[PDB]
Amino acid sequence: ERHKILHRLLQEG
Amino acid sequence: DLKSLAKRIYEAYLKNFNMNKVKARVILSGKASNNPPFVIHDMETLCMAEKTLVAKLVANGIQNKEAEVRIFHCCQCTSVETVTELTEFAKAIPGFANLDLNDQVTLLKYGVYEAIFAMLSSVMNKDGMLVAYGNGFITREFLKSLRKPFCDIMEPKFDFAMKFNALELDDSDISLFVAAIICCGDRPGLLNVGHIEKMQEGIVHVLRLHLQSNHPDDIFLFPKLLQKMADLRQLVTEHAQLVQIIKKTESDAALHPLLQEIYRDMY
Ligand SMILES: C/C(=C/C(=O)c1ccccc1)N[C@@H](Cc1ccc(OCCc2nc(-c3ccccc3)oc2C)cc1)C(=O)O
Repeated sequence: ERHKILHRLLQEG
Repeated sequence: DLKSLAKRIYEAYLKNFNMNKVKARVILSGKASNNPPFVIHDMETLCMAEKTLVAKLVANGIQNKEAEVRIFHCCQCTSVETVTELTEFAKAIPGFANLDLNDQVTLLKYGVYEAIFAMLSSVMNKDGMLVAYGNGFITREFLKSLRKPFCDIMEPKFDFAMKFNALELDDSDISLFVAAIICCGDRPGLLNVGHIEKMQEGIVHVLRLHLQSNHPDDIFLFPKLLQKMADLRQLVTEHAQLVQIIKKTESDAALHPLLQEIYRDMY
């Protein structure tokens, strides 16, 4: 899983 | 009522996406002023196209890395950008930004590709599809002339797109449809199931009513689309499988980290 990038992209950009 | 929602979602859509059905159809037939797409129908024309699209895949050892991997890379790029526009679109969705971030990155994980192949149908026709923002056009025939399994990847997308484009949906239908696919309250690992569901009921309803007035004559279009949601789901499954193969029987075609985690523990 992790998804460290999908998180970084939901913040604001 | 929820109609101010329909327009809400549609505005976010028109903003977050660079290419849309409207432009796609004008390009894929209609010259008008000018700018007829360069056709990549074989290896020569492929290299001709890359020569411009890189100065990176034309003079960097990549000018001669199997064509299948070069292409796999360009599609990879389109996914990354689209997954990116897809994230903003979802956040601009009433309710999405109020959910737990983990449920967000859960809806995006399972709906992102269903969305991709849906919107990609817009730029496809029975003979091929637009590439590079509508500047190029790669033939359906050239893609099946590749070695396996690369030659088996798009054919299913073309069959789905031909049946899907017959429904003649426009951009407004697609925005709601895409929101409906993304806000699916049946995804795995979903924490706050309860809410995501009602959210779904909302947009689906809105969509039902929208198609009902926008396409009064296609009568059973809403149910047709419901079926196409399930179709997209299976297409994704098949595509993901198709990639796992390559990924381990074609070490030269690596996947972008963003896409790496989406596929990662998917189906
Ligand atoms: C990683 C990956 C590979 C994949 O699907 C493939 C590889 C090899 C052969 C056939 C298919 N596919 C994606 C999902 C995807 C995105 C975009 C897309 O079309 C985008 C349109 C487009 N643009 C070009 C192109 C542009 C410039 C030079 C050469 C080719 O080609 C295509 C099909 C098709 C499919 C995924 O798993 O994330």
